[PDB]
Amino acid sequence: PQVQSAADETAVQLSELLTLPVLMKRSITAPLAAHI
Amino acid sequence: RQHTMVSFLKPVLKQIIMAGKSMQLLKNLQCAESTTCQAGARDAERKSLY
Amino acid sequence: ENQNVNLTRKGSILKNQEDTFAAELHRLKQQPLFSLVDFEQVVDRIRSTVAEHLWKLMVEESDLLGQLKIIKDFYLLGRGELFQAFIDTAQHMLKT
Repeated sequence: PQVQSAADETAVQLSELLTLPVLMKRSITAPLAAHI
Repeated sequence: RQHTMVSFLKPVLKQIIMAGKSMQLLKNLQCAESTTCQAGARDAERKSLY
Repeated sequence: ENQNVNLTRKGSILKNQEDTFAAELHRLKQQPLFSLVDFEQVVDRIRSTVAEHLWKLMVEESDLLGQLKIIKDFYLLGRGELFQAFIDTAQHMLKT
């Protein structure tokens, strides 16, 4: 979701709950770690 | 100076003083975390005396 | 975090409840007045959860009691008869 709709609000709920570095870490490393 | 009594509070000034002393004691007594800090009516949610 | 850097991927003590506390903090951010009581309550809940998981790991998973018993026996001379016999045997080496 992230930034891909308009009225949607959960798409940014993590972005308000989590900091951008921590959000990016959680979002990127989990699939990365799974594939590695 | 005896003049320091608040006339509007004067009828209740003694009770006020006793209550203030009691609250200062309770907050100043190392009370165990008393459950009577109910998470219910916050003092901020308590209507102020005003 | 420092232990999980070295420890295998054992999840957070609060695991999925971390986000719940994040939502509570977001509600606090949405609160028009800062209440120390609610903040302290949430902090204490998180603290208690983490402390309970740490205690469980230390006592059951990390056998804190065995280490304390070892320390008593050796550092605290808990095996007083053993350390007495050791002193009696090593005295000639350790008297110098």
